[PDB]
Amino acid sequence: NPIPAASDLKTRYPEFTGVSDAVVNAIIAEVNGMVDDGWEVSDQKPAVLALAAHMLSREGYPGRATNPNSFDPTNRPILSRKVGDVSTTFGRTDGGAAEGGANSYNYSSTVYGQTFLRLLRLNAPAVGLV
Amino acid sequence: NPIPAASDLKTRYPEFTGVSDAVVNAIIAEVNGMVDDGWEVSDQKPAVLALAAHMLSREGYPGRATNPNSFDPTNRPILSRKVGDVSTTFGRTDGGAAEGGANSYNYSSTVYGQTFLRLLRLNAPAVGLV
Amino acid sequence: NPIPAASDLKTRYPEFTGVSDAVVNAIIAEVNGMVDDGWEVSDQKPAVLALAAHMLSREGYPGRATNPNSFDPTNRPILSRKVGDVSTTFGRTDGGAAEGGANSYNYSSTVYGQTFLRLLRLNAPAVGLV
Amino acid sequence: SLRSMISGLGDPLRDKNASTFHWDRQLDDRQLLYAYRNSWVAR
Amino acid sequence: SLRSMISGLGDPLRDKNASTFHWDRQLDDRQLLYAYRNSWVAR
Amino acid sequence: SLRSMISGLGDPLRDKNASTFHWDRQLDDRQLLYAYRNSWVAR
Amino acid sequence: DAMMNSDNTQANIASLVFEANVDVIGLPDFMENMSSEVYRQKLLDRFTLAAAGKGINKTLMLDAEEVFTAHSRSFANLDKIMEQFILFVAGAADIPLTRFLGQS
Amino acid sequence: GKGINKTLMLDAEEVFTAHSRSFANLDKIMEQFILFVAGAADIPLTRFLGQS
Amino acid sequence: KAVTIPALDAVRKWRDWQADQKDISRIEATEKRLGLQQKLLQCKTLARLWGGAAIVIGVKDQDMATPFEPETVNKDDLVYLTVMSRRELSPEELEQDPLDEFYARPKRYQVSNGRNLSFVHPSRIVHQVGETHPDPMLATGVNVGWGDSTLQALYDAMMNSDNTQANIASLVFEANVDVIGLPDFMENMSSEVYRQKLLDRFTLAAAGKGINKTLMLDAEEVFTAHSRSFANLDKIMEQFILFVAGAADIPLTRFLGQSPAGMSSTGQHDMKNYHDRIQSIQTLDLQPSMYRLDEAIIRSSLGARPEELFY
Amino acid sequence: DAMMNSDNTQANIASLVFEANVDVIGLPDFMENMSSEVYRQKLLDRFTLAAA
Amino acid sequence: PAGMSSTGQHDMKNYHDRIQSIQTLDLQPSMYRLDEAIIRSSLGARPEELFY
Repeated sequence: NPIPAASDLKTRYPEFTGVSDAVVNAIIAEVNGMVDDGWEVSDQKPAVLALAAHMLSREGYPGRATNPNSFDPTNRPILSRKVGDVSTTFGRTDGGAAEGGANSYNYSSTVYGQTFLRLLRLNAPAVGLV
Repeated sequence: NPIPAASDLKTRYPEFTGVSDAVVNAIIAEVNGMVDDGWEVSDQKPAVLALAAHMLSREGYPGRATNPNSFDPTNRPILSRKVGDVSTTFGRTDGGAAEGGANSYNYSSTVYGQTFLRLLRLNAPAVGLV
Repeated sequence: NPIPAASDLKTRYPEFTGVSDAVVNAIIAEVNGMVDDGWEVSDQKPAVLALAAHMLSREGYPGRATNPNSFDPTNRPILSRKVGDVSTTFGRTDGGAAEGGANSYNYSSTVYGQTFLRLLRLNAPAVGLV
Repeated sequence: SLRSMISGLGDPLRDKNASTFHWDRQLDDRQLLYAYRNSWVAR
Repeated sequence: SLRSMISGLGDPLRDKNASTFHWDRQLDDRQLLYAYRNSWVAR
Repeated sequence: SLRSMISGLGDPLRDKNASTFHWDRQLDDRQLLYAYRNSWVAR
Repeated sequence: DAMMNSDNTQANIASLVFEANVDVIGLPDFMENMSSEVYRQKLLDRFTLAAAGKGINKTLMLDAEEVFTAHSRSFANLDKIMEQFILFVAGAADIPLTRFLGQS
Repeated sequence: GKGINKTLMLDAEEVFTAHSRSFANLDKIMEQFILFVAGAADIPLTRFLGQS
Repeated sequence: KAVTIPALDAVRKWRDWQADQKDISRIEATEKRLGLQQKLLQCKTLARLWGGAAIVIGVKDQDMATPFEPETVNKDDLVYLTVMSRRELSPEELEQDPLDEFYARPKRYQVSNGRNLSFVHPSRIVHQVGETHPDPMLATGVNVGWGDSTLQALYDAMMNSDNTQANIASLVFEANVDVIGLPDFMENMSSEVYRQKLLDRFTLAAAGKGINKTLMLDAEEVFTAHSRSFANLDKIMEQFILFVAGAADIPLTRFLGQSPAGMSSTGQHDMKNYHDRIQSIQTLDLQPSMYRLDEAIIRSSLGARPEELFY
Repeated sequence: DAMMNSDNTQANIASLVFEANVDVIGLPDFMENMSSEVYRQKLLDRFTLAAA
Repeated sequence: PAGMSSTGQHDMKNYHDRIQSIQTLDLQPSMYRLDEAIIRSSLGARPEELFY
């Protein structure tokens, strides 16, 4: 990986335009170990740029929050709201919530990881002889 | 693939007429590795032009949003709305939602991928001898 | 297939009378690879003329919409409406919805494909010796 | 030696029956004493 | 000795058939009396 | 030949044991050379 | 007729020895890896180097989804069949099997 | 080329079963019928069917 | 083995003559000088492998392809015995006249290397074939005036046996292969630094497994073991070398040495069929073709040839 | 070819005798004990004296 | 011990038929410039009816 994919997700993924400190130094350094020179040339840029956006959107908004500071550390899904009289119902997430395990990492929750997950299958065939 | 299928989905798929920058340079470059010279001549143009529209409609509208900016990063399905008193109920999507897995890519959610999925089966028979 | 079945579905299937550009050049070219000279003479005309209407009705109305532009890219089925106070309940369709899979193409959703599906079984016996 | 174009019967990359075999020389100077003294097979 | 480049037939790190074997000398001064006196095999 | 009225033991329509058999003549002019030359059984 | 019964069953039973045990490997989404040229050679080049050396001294590593069953054929009583057909050739030639088929 | 030195690759849906027939006792049947021919011709099997 | 041995056992012991007027000693001295024992063995093997072979006689002061009898010359003049295969001869006529000696036989042999052309007459040549072709006029290929090879008929019987040897010895490497299924193995094998962290540890953990070490795995990891089957694959291996030995017409007490899988060699009639086959070569393939010899070499006992002299 | 068939199958069948019966032990959360040096030697020193 | 066709009169009579085909076909002709030179070295005189 001769070129770390930095600061292009603001142009590629247009919603993220909050901060450039809690993205490049904070998440791009965590993610880019998953990519390798063994992949295709057309995939070393978008897959890192998508898996890093998964870690952004797993938290609130790039530095964990947008301008309102309403973030829950458990990403508890919302079932139903109502604004005539204020009423919400939430989801249940303790070891795993809905077809999601408890011992792995779930890449299939947001779009940003599902676009990684179909690039991870094509470029990393799963076998070994050791 | 001597000719990348660019800018024809605005004519072929008439709803997409928002932007031409977040489509051709952003998604057509991601998709066209799935097609090959090994397919038929009548399929190398529409299958790329349909799978790219799947990635468009997996997000909001071509550059992730239409003119109202109401996009959710988890495509959470809507069960029931009501506008006499404002009330909605949503769906539950954590590892997989309704007959959709957690380790693959789901091509059977929108029409744009289901038209790809019956072209992918006819042109790519699944066998190997290695 | 010496004669492509064009512009007869407006006479044969009387509801489709919207456009002749998003039908013949757009869908008839996609469909007619399924028919062959190996079928009967009484089936090469209606089966193409029915499977193409399935792809029309899988979208809204021939060019994806009628005169009101209310089309959803996921054909989400409607369970119950109410017009005393406006209230709807929808269906759930994520990998598959109701006895419909997630890795195939569903021909058994509309009448236009079910009339194809009983013509596809009679004329294409499923066996091979390779 | 045999070699088939399909099914790889004599290919020295795929089949390993005798297609991937050779001999390396072997040498011993001290364990000649150990084997003669401590093994009834060698003595 | 044999050694194959695939399947590791004579590799002294992976295969342990005879590729990982030697002999160490063995000595005994007192248990010669114990074995002769208490075992019908040795006597 | 046998033939039973129940269970069809000699019926040339139902049973095919020997009830449905005959012989057709067979001829050969060139493959006499091929069989003698290429088969150790025939030579 | 006696000759062609024996020579057909020689070429059939010697064909089964090539398929003495064939094994399959089922990948979950294999319809989609085999959909272009650059993707499928990424797969089949790695399965060459991973299924070349399997056996006693190497162990396969697979995902928990991938299956790897093994189908072993049966060679029961297919050697008393081979010798009852050369009886009927030697009887047809009217030569005993101590002269036909050498001293068998 | 499937067999000992090549391995099939299939999808996880595709089945590949194998149906092996049975050749049990079908060789003592073949020799009890040439008894009844040699008995019908009134020739022993040391002259009929050569020295069997 | 199918080429050499049924032709090697026909000239092991050979040709004790009859008359002794101190003449059985120097009628063998002309054989031992020319090397006629070895040159008949080396001729018959080339006729056995290829379509045919031939040894050519040279009597001193004999010109060309005449109507050539080396029977009238009453001297002590015999020098040449050179033996050549069908590679180095040429059968370039047939002469289908149904009255001539050596009918359907080539009448002229273009044979030399380098200097000259040297038409040679067939009565100067011992003619040896492998297997006699049934219709020699309709015959084709390289061997036109020659016979057919003996790898022709036993080619199918040979390749059945040699294929099943290389297949059954391939299954012994895959005697028991075992797999290990990790739960998320798609993601460890996604870079270079991550996957060598995995495969370096599985080397040191799957090297020493066996009787004296026990594997430690997670409760998710599977480790099944697939054992192949070697049932009845040894009675198959011995029924194919029957059909090769029957094709070569050699019993398995000579082919494959003295094999333990011979259970019809009763102690009086072991190989009496094999010596009945060799005496049908000594009196049907080596006795007639040496007719221009064997009256010329008894002629070389100082010119005088008796009548009641035979072997 | 006849020599190398015999000498390969001698070195293969004598390799299976070492793996005459291998046994495994599956711990429930084994991913986490083997995550440092001080923790994993607490485990493997006790399984030595318990599986000897 | 896995020899079950060595009947007690014809054990190795084929193996001595192979060696006598070396002694009279590979060692007998090639020693022709010998074996008349070494019987020549009996003080120069060589008989005619001398053989082995």
